[PDB]
Amino acid sequence: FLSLARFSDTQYQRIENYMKSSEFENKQALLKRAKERYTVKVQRELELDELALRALKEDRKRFLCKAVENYINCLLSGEEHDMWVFRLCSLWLENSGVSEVNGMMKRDGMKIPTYKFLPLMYQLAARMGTKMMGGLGFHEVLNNLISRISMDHPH
Amino acid sequence: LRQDAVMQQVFQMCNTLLQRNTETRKRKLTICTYKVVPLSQRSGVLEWCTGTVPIGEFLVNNEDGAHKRYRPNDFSAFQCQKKMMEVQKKSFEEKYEVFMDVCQNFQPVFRYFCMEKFLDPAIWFEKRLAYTRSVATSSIVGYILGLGDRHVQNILINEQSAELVHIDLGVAFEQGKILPTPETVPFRLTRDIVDGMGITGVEGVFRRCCEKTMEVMRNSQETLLTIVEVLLYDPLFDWTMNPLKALYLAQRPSFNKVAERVLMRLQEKLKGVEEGTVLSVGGQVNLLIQQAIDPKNLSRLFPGWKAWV
Amino acid sequence: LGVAFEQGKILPTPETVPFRLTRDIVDGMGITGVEGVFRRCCEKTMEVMRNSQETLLTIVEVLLYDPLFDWTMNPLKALYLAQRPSFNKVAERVLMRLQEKLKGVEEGTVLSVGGQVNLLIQQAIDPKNLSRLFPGWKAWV
Ligand SMILES: Nc1ncnc2c1ncn2[C@@H]1O[C@H](COP(=O)(O)OP(=O)(O)NP(=O)(O)O)[C@@H](O)[C@H]1O
Ligand SMILES: [Mg+2]
Repeated sequence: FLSLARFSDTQYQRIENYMKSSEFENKQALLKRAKERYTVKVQRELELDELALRALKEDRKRFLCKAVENYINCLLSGEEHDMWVFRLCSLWLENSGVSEVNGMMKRDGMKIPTYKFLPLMYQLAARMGTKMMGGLGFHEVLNNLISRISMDHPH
Repeated sequence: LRQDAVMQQVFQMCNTLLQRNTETRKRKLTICTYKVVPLSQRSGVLEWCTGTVPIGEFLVNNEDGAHKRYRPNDFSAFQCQKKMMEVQKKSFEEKYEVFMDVCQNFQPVFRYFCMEKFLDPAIWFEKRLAYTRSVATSSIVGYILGLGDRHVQNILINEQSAELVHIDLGVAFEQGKILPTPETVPFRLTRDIVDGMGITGVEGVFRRCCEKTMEVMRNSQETLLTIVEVLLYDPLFDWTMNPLKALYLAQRPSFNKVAERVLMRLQEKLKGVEEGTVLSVGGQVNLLIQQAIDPKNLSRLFPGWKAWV
Repeated sequence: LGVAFEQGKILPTPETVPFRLTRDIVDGMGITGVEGVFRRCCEKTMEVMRNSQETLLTIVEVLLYDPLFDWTMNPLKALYLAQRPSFNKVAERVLMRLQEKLKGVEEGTVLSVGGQVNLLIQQAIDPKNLSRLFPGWKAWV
């Protein structure tokens, strides 16, 4: 599980780095300056670029979901790699808007023993909120997870 | 024609660097160069490579192409070109399955170039070895300089010496990735190119020569970076990509920040840094070979580049 | 430990030493000085840090995005430390600087564990760097 999680995270990180890379900004800036016969070629490029963008976004979402699932499974399958809970939380906090990630944390992350989340308890508590309550919301899952951890280790 | 002349000198510097190293001088790893003499901002004159024929003219010629002569039952060059253009405005998965279908009915026949021109086994082996060394040396140097638009009509092969000659060097420094159809391959290593290397393929002479060339490039990083720095700050060197050039290249029927980014990208290449990690010469060469021969990357490429060829 | 992540270099008097290795610190190590146990232990510690670069980088990433973690310097804090009678780009730059430290990159070149340790020891014990420092740090001590 850990090996698949590391590779899936690496692929997701590479895609994320490409999106924030200066090369991507330069390529995007070329199309914006180009759009400012002539109109036919311009409207095509504004269609292929978004077609490439949606495919890249879908690939990033698939890699992110697979990495999160494998990280949860690795945590549930042993204790030697408990330190990787930081990566699982880092993906979860930075992608709180994804419904799939929040659902997997609610369905499978609640089976993870609470004592693994104690070392990073400060950051989990600092992300508590109310504006985005919901059944699949990040805040409700975070609140339920934080409460459950406080159940086992109040001290 | 000034841009071509500038690229020729870098090839001379790459040739000069390769000559002074015993590892590459023994293998005679050199780059074919032709004199370019610009005469104005609009017209110029350049050397004509006598005894050379385009690889596309030899392979996929409509009348007497290599594919037609050796594989009459396979798909014609026109048929493969038409199919790729149809799937251009389609999904990526549809593009991939079309590319595999075309490649299934299009087998490389480029290995016959040396067989029909050099009947003597001793001469044939020498020409094939020279061809493999020429491709390996040009691919590594082209990757280092970010050479792009390496389609069939931009590559010349010498009939007498079987050495590849690269022309139309206007696109460089990874400006090909900025095109509407990005260049996802560092160099051209299609099935025809690999097929002409022998039964061993990329393994053997090609891989060792690529590693030896990369070691020379890595060992001369301070020299190579300095030369490119001089070029990138030339006021008359219009190496940056513009919409007019981008649309012309792919047609169908702050300067300082960019130069610094290119220099940084060149520097990480010379140190073996590809995705933020340090890679050895062997590891970097393997990554470059894998990326060039990856069918998925070839599917995304422009049909005019003739990835299937 | 309020000051971290090279935020001391942003101070009006920059911190030119990675750590405190003054004459008193070296003198207490014995006649051998930095050579021997100190140098080997520093190399062993650096190897562990390098071997766990992905782990260390992941942890710091969680810390730097904490909304309540006020690790960045402000003019009020800078004057308080030295007194006499976009957050995202700042977060990313520290991560990149931390990443190059974990991989041995110091001035754009790849340095081994032994080479990196030697550079750190030389910088800390360099008298020229100690002279520029704030006397309240007591470099001579
Ligand atoms: N230096 C050369 N030596 C031999 N043949 C050459 C040389 N340069 C071009 N050719 C031939 O000319 C053909 C056309 O290429 P070229 O002269 O570059 O015009 P082009 O295709 O329009 N390039 P460009 O003007 O940049 O779009 C090639 O396929 C070669 O057969
Ligand atoms: Mg051409």
